Amino acid sequence: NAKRIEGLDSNVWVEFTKLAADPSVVNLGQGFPDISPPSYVKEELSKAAFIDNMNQYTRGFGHPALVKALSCLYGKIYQRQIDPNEEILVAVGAYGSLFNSIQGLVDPGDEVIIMVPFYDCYEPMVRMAGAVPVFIPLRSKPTDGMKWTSSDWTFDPRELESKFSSKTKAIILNTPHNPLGKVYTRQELQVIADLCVKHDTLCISDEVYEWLVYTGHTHVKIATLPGMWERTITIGSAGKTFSVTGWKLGWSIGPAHLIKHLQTVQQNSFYTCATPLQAALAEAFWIDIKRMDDPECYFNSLPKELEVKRDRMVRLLNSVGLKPIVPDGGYFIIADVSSLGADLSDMNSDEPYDYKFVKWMTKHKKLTAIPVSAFCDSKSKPHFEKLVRFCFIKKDSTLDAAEEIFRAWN
Amino acid sequence: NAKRIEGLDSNVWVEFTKLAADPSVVNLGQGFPDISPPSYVKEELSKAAFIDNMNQYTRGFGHPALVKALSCLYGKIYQRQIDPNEEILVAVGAYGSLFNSIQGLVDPGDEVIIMVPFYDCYEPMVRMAGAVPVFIPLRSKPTDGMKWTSSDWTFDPRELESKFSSKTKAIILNTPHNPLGKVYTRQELQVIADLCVKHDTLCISDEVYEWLVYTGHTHVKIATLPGMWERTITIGSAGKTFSVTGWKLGWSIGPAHLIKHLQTVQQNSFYTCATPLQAALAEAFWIDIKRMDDPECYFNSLPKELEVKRDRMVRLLNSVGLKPIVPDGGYFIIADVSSLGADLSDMNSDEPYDYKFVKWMTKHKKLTAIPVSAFCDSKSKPHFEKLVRFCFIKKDSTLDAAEEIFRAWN
Repeated sequence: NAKRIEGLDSNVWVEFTKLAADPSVVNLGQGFPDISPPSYVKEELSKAAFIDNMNQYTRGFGHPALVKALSCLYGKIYQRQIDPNEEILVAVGAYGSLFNSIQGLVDPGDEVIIMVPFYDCYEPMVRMAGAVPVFIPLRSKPTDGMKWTSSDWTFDPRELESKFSSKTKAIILNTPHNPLGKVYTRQELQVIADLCVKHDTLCISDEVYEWLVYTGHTHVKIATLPGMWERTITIGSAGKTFSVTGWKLGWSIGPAHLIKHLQTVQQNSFYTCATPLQAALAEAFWIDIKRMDDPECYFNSLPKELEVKRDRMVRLLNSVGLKPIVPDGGYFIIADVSSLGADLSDMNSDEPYDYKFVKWMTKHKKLTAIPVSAFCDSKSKPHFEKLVRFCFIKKDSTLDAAEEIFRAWN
Repeated sequence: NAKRIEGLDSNVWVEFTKLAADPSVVNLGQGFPDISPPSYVKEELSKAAFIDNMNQYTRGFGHPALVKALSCLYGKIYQRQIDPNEEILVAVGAYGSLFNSIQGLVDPGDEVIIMVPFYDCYEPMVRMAGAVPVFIPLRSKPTDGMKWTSSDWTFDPRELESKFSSKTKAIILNTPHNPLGKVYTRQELQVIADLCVKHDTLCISDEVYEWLVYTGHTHVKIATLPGMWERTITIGSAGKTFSVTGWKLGWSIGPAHLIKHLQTVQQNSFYTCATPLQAALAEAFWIDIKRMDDPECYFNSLPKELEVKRDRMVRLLNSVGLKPIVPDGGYFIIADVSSLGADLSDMNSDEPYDYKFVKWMTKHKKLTAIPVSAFCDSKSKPHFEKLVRFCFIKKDSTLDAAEEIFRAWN
């Protein structure tokens, strides 16, 4: 195997799917919606499938109708003109976008800052570019009194400074955050922008859950903050925008001198994406660009729908003294499990507690989730290993089944 | 802009798509079927669209139905039990497969051998892995007196042998060849396997047009030669197979200890591929696999529709003094251009003769084509720049419109 990939062959995120394969279990694990996508997203596929051209190659950098749509959606959010051809790159997921960003922008020996826990591909994505990932964790503050929330987690600004050096090339920001659910604040974003400008680094901002933010919170885009347009790549996703995780396209959006470089990675990698998916996506974005101010719009209705289910899931969790972190955004909830009956002394690896715990819960209670340590670097895992992550972008009947389970815990 | 991508951002093909700016030209340049896809290919895409589960994530290394069908198709071909999870990987086109193969197997400073002219990604992919492309031209043999054909082009075994050394990681082999349309012979495939075996190198084999062989030729897979299974990666295409160029789905078939490395690249790049494209393809495949021996099998009915379009195209090319090279396979025809009017004083700013001619024929005849020099290392262009590539996977209307142009060529 070539050197750029030594020790990056880690899938336990296969195991977590072995686990869940047994069909009398309730899968609250991987981030797999089981609600219907919006009809008209399905309709538009079918319609693109019957148009010959749409089954043939389109533009490398993104189907013109898709980037036209994007440029006008994000145009509105940025409060500024976004240039469909030079400032957008369409890629294979947000996943490929992160890859474009890092591969196009990051060199052997460079430092990339990663806030722990992270979406798990950041790390390995950095090591493959031959760069040094540099970790700093989220830490929790005292509560309000009532609930534990996503907002109760933050970073220490001074600790953050201390991470930047002449070697820092970039920092990777994920907001809404996976797995926390944290929606960053304008104060929290301005500490990070301060340092990127102060230090002339980039920022890769992974905002695929931009629409999924709940009440009391707001998505702010660090790329809109003074000095950051020039230095930010902001990445979005079809899959999370429209609950069609299987469509795998996403977008990078930022300046031409940066999206230049992303563009060359894509050109020399896979070249182009699928045409019908993009054609149909572009229609969906249109269907939904035009009603932004209505609640019929998917950008509004979805998060309204998911908030109810978030709340139903905290309660469920609470009802066994799993200790939930009410998230501000996205569609995962994390729960401390330690106050339950530590039950695992007779499982005899040295996997972290949460792997062992999630295994136990899978065996005994018939529910799976994701151990938070999966989202952590190795020196980081012990500070996170009583934490376990559940996903709620599910249909009632699934939350029903899980309701069934939690009721009969003891 | 990362060192890995230093100058790798030239896309001469943006400029070509400029010439295929209508103003009403018959566009014979780029591999862009404008026949319709098979009707059931389209049918299954929509069926898929309406199933909710086929819009969500699937096996990262390949939709399971799909790797099942690949395994059963290619096991029929290889004469062997091919393991659908460990010997296949589904990637974003052949294009992504090559990328996988190179990134996951080639190190900085390895040498990779490439046949000129070559599908034009080969060079930048190798260069992006920091390896050194080593080139060796295809050369003409005396013709049989009657016609120029792709098999009048071959390699010198002794020249090839001398390109191997101890830095050679691999040779990239493409058959049927793009752009010659050459179907490598057993004898030629044998010389490569000898050198691979004796030198312990890999062969990455690009066989996307593998079903497009015309009368008097068979596709033989080097991976099936004694000793080549263990050293070969062999790549196929949904785009080329089903005439759906915009679906960008390809696959690598080969031994576990090689696939795992491609799997690793794929897992740290794009991860999973569109569920719905892959659901539908699987069913496209099953449909054709059950009629392999029948003339309705798309695998049989396509080459045969095409041979006729080819022979139509040779006539037309001859009609007009463009000396064509009848291809044994694939759907491009190359034509020697040298002996018309040379006619190009408007220009000769000396970028390559073929480019100037393609520009001319666009302006004055409203036919576009692709200058073969564009598939050549810089040191090779002079040997190939009177050569021009035309595409013939075209509907009758389109070839019709081509007749009117050659017919009027005079």
